[PDB]
Amino acid sequence: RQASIELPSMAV
Amino acid sequence: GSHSMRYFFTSVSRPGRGEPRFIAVGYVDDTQFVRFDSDAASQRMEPRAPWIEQEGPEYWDGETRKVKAHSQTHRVDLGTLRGYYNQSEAGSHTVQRMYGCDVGSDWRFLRGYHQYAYDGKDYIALKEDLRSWTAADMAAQTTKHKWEAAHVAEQLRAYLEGTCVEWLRRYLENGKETLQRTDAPKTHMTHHAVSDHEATLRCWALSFYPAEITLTWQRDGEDQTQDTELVETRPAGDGTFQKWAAVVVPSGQEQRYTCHVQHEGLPKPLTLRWEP
Amino acid sequence: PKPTLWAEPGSVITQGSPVTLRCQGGQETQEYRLYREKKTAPWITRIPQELVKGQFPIPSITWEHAGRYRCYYGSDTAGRSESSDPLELVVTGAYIKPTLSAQPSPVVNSGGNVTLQCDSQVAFDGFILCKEGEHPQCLNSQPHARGSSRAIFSVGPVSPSRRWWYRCYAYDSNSPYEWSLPSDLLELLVLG
Amino acid sequence: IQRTPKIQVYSRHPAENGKSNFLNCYVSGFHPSDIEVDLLKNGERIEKVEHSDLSFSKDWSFYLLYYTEFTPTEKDEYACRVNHVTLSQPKIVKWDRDM
Repeated sequence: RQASIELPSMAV
Repeated sequence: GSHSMRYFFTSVSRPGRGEPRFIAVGYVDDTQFVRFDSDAASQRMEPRAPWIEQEGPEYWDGETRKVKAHSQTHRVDLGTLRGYYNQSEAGSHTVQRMYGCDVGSDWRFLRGYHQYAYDGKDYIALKEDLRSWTAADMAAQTTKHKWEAAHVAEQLRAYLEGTCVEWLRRYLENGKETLQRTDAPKTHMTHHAVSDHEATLRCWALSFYPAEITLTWQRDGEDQTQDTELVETRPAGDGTFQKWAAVVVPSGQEQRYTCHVQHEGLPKPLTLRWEP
Repeated sequence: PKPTLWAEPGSVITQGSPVTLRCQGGQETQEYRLYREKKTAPWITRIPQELVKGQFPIPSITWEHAGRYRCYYGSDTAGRSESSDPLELVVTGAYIKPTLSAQPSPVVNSGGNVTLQCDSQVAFDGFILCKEGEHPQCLNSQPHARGSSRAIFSVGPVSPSRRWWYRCYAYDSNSPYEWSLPSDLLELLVLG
Repeated sequence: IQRTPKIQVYSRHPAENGKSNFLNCYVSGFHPSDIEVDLLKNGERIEKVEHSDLSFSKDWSFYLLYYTEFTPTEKDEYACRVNHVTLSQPKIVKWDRDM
């Protein structure tokens, strides 16, 4: 199964 | 043997054409199982393998909720980087990410990784211990500083060393018939004339798994590494791979050459001659 | 004996354009056999025997035609002529053009030297600079750095009396007979 | 940085003029991903061609498989027709039983 990568903390 | 799970995300901008294109796909070694396409009429995380057709709408709603999330983050990064490298509003750009875990031999967890790329080039990578980062360039250092402070290196080690491996081992069982089984390579040679004095000897290896393979041409034993053509290892499209190696030889000298075939699904290494 | 292998107009042709490979055995034999080294040229055997005059025409050349050729007459059980000296037939225009520039400038005082820079946006590791204005005098080279896709040349010393007009091409070393579109013409200005 | 695509046209089983097979056009190591690939049976396009989902190698270049079912023949001429920003014009690579 996938993971996190939802935002806003995952932004570059 | 040793196994991997891997996820591959690619997001691309379309100027004037509104929302960007997004794609994503997961693998358990060399076999694709899940697929999302932002353009795809389904708007859902579709199945790709037979042994995944096995999951209730509970899964098809999480992995589909989750990918739309990822897609949304990438929707923002595309704009951030456009500024971080001050590019015009016009012009297309790409960001890509890849993550997964390597379950070692004994089916417990061996290595994790998470890598990021802008416009084809390295942007940022989670280093070994899954608690530090490596920036490829100056711009990237801002993202690092943001990320070590907002706790991504630590909240990621939990998905990798935890639920990632776990679900991998889970995918192994549900599909052992394939992901744990094998297909050794069906090998053969072909002759092709170039002139009255020269021919090409092409060494084939087909219908195998895993992709890893090596084809070597010798001349009485002496490796002909240098005057050998090799094709990229390609996909047959049933979960098997093909490949060939080829040398130009003087007409009459065909019996001098041998093609060696090292592979995992082969107890002994092979040796083939044109005329035995 | 031996024969000779040549092209008309020349041996370096833009894609979509006509060319002919010409062979002759000093001794007007029609036992002319044309081949490409390493891989077969299917086009050759679609030529009419009447022509096989030592004449091999190409209505409009494409990448298919690119490679190293040799010409020979005889058989082994009949003739036995040595084979022709290799003709490298080069097709250009396969990819998008690189960009050419003089560093630090295109204007150069008489008898001085200038640095030319060839910048491809496509990762490639082969670059050719040809001096236009007679058939070009082309020079080969590799990139300067590691991931560069930029080649540097050095011309000179230059003279006000002659024209100094250039173009460059980029290419993959795995198929050295397939070049890109040429960069726009670059003209040096020699301060007389 | 941009990368021009490699092309391989082939089949999922050893060709034989009686049998039917899978016609494959594998394109790899290209950047950026925006690519148009067609499979042609004697000159003309083949409506309803599949492929596999965009993905990429350790160096971030992309690769794709555009396959379809087909019957190799004595007469018929199959090909792949690719076009990508790195190319001046579409490229046609014909299928060759033996590569």
